[PDB]
Amino acid sequence: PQVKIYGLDSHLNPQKVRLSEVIHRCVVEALQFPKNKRFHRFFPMKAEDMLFSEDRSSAYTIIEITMMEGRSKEAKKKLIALLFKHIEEELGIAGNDLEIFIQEAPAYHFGFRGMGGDE
Amino acid sequence: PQVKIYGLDSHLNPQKVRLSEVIHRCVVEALQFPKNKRFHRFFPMKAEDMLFSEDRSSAYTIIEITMMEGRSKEAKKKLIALLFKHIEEELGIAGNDLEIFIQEAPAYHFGFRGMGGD
Amino acid sequence: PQVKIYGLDSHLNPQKVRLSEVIHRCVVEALQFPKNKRFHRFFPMKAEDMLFSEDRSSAYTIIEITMMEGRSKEAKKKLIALLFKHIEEELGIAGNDLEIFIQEAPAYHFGFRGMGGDE
Repeated sequence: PQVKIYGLDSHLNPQKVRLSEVIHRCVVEALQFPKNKRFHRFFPMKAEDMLFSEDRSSAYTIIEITMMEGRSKEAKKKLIALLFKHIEEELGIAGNDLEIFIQEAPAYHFGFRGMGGDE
Repeated sequence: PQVKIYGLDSHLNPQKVRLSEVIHRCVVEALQFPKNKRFHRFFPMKAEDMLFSEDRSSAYTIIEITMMEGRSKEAKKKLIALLFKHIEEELGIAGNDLEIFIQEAPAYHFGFRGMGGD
Repeated sequence: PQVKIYGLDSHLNPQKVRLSEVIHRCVVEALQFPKNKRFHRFFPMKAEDMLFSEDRSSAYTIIEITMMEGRSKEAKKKLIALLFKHIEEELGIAGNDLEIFIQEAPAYHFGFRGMGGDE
């Protein structure tokens, strides 16, 4: 699981370290993924650059998760639900201000540790 | 849909307010999406960081669109053609200098407004 | 193909001209692409913004490749292998510090040069 997090710089920079902890804790609980392998990329953006609907507040945050094919529908749905529940409880970002997107690809589309993902 | 737009800072920064309006106009027109749900992220790059082929002018722009699976092939194809037509017309960006990429995923791959995309 | 390259600023900025060369060489070799058609976007990142596991070093680099569907698995695996080999030889980025991700979509999901990708 590679995670990219996008948000307005003034709201996201003060929450970065905590948001990262909460995200990884959810990933580990929902997907049983090693505690060690936190791979997060944060993109604090200016207001001119990150545009969203009038409906949302300045706390509007996008979380993009990429991972190898093969986890169950149940496990992904649980990841989403955990992230909404703990990010609101722990960081105060309401459900309306939070967007989550999971992307998959076959194992041989990945490379790491010197070899293909299908090995 | 979620839209990300990449281009050279010096070309993209003066055009971004009107590029965003035009992109959304095409999204509304081809996908019957609500006029209110405009979700755009711009990424003006330094010239050292965006490298393209000599076949492209400094206007070269990349538009990446992510949406839930389910739309027809014909609607997605309409969205592409409309974006080419109207960005040419409204902004002067020729078709050779514009690249568009659509990405889909199942609905349960999305979370928004506190519930999954289902 | 479209290529995005992420890495910590202190490592990526000095190396991105050579890394762009080496990447393009491997793409042309594994996919018989033209020697033109190099499309590369670099994202030199702050270490507060690109977090990775403790066993990785500051040379940790992510290469994201977007391409039209239709290439064989053998060609995509060759591309992965060539990138691990030539980037390690040319820039000294060890296999554990290099991560590669290919993403595909139907040809009609693309536009370039004013036409749809399936035209």
